[PDB]
Amino acid sequence: TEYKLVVVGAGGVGKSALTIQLIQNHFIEDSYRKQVVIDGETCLLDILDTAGQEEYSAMRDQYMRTGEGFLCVFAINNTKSFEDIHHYREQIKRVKDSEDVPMVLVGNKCDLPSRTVDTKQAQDLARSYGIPFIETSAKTRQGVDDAFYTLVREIRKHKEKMSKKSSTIC
Ligand SMILES: Nc1nc2c(ncn2[C@@H]2O[C@H](COP(=O)(O)OP(=O)(O)O)[C@@H](O)[C@H]2O)c(=O)[nH]1
Ligand SMILES: *C/C=C(/C)CC/C=C(\C)CCC=C(C)C
Repeated sequence: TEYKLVVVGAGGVGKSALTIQLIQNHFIEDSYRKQVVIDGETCLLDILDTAGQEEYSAMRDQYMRTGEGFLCVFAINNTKSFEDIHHYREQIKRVKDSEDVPMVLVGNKCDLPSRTVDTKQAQDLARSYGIPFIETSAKTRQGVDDAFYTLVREIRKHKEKMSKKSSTIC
């Protein structure tokens, strides 16, 4: 089953470090296909890190149109990046013309000792949007698989609910 995952969020939150951790297992390509088993389903993940494409209107429009699920990433040490989440969610909702888009809120760099965003205010925001919240470190790999696999589960849920031989001569 093919799932198209898009990683969005402010410059510097660890969107690239997260994608590279998931794919290559350590801490210039945009889009990558990785094959994985999740809850016993054989999955082909098409993952776009939006770091390069975000600044181009037509690219942004296109990855929001074709994207099936969105990791919305902020850094727990960057309040501005937490405030930016609502802008990303509002763009994705407008481009899809939908209220029901698979999304996971991700608070990255949880390995840092220097937090400026309370877990509670992130938990409250996720609840207000009706979406899962995951704390990750691309550095230590904490929560990384959980964050991507949760988003696959959200796309799976969305498809589960979303759901003639003819004659040419006659
Ligand atoms: N300590 C720590 N640093 C991180 C983490 N993720 C990314 N970084 C660093 O933060 C910076 C921005 O990462 P990058 O993946 O390029 O950000 P992007 O612009 O969102 O792709 C880089 O210097 C990374 O090494 C993390 O989980 N913990
Ligand atoms: C759907 C209509 C047709 C253009 C073809 C109908 C088939 C014909 C004339 C012959 C069929 C042959 C047998 C039933 C033996």
